[PDB]
Amino acid sequence: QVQLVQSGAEVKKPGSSVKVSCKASGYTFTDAYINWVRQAPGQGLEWMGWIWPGPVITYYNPKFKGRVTITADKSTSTAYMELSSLRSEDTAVYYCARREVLSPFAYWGQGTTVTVSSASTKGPSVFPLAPCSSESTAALGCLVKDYFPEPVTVSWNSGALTSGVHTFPAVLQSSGLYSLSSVVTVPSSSLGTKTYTCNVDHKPSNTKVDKRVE
Amino acid sequence: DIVMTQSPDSLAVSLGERATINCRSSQSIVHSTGNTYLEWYQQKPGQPPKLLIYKVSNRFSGVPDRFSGSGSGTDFTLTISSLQAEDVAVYYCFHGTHVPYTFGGGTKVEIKRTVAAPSVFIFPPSDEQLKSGTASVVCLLNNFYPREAKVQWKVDNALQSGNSQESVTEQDSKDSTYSLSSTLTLSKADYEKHKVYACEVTHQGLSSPVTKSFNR
Amino acid sequence: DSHTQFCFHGTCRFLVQEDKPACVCHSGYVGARCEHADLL
Ligand SMILES: [Zn+2]
Repeated sequence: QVQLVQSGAEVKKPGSSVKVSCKASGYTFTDAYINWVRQAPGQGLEWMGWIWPGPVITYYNPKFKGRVTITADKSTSTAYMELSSLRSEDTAVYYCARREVLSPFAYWGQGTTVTVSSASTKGPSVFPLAPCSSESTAALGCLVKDYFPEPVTVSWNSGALTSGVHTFPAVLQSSGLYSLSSVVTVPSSSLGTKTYTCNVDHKPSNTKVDKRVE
Repeated sequence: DIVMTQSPDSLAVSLGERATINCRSSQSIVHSTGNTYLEWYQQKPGQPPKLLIYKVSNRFSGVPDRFSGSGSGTDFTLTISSLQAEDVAVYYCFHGTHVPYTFGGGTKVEIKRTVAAPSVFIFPPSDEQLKSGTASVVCLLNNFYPREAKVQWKVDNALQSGNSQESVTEQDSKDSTYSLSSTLTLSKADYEKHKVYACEVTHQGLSSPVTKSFNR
Repeated sequence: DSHTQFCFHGTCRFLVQEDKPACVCHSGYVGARCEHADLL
């Protein structure tokens, strides 16, 4: 019954502002605080502020220098979080959490991914990772190079191969485009007989790709 | 303003073994009622945090009894009696006594295992890539333990720097190891101006640093 | 509102506005029930 439902993902150009929503259900809305936490990649958790929607009251983390604004819609049981003058550093998963007076963050929203970039939607360029010819094992892979935004999925032989598959987290390059490498350890013998084909999907640009590695 | 400081940072504990995470407030965090609104959270990747402990020592409904918190005004600890596969996550202490609210840095708990040396693999840039005007040389560090590994790229004995990015898989679900991918990135020109591309791996598991090279 | 405690660091007052009793925080305290010390 207690649910905190956040709005979907955002891509915002540097300098702009982002409003993240949070629909709260299963309790009286004017009887709890709606807090905001953020988490940049590889980074820990950062409390942003809170809102008491009843007789409306806020308190924000000073480290934000009044860029964050927390509003509440009594009519629609939603609390909004507005963050102005967006920097690359503001790229994070924004969370909202419920807090009763002097009580803990028992309830959480699923999170909202806000990516701060000047980059534009570009599907990836898939490249093969094969050696130029041991313990009877060999490795091969797929370089999923230059893409934006971040969600790209990789399977091998259309989900058939899971064993020995290692799909590395993405890296944001100097270009502001992502790069991911997908590999698979395989026995040396099987090579010329069995086939290994990597399946790449970048839903944000409807780029579906299959590359057979040799 | 309060500064919550987690002492362990990274903790490697074997299965069933005891895990202790320490946290410290810069200023007293005892509320006017005499309660201390210090709480512990567990966070798993691509997931919002989960409440573990609240009011220093109170176990939240549904949390296994292996989890228990304890403390003293400024010093606080989260304890796991017997570590379970499920307990591998990042743990955060939180101060909600005074405003502004404060989170700790976090402590990663991983499964401590036997040292496993990596299996090293170098991959040349594809001819399909070369065509575009850029080179991506990749080095794979396969199923190793601990996570601390050194990767130095050598272009004809010229130690590289500033031109490579690294990535690490989360601890393995079946062998409790890690895996690392490094990408040396150069243009068509600078790549087609050298012969020997080498990848040197330094790791606890190896007696001497293992090199994996290829010639353009 | 009786001998059952509501406001922490303040005086209770009726907000005819939201039709629920509110808390009047004293200097250095914030919150719906004036429960927090504002370290700033
Ligand atoms: Zn007082």
